[PDB]
Amino acid sequence: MAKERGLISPSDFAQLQKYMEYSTKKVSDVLKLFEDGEMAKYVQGDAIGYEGFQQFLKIYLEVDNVPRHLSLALFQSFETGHCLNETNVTKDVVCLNDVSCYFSLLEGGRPEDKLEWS
Repeated sequence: MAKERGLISPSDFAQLQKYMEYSTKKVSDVLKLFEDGEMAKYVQGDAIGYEGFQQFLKIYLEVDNVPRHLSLALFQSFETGHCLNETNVTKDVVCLNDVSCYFSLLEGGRPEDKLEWS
């Protein structure tokens, strides 16, 4: 596992790290929450918006308030929804499976199928 190529500094990883360090929950646990759970009230099919994502960090880190700073670097990590012929970047959703993968690395690393940005 010799990847890496410049990602969220040790500042964001530290926060989330130190955060999950004390926590023992699972991303797959919160995932279902947003799937069938109540958190699914702010999910658009298989993609969730930015705001709705906030709740994730809430339950995820079981925090009572997550920093927008990290939330910003959080979304930047993984996104989706663009076009080289459209000036409407409204209601931006993101794949959970994608975030679930990235996050899976934090806790450890659960492979299954890597993506490709050809």
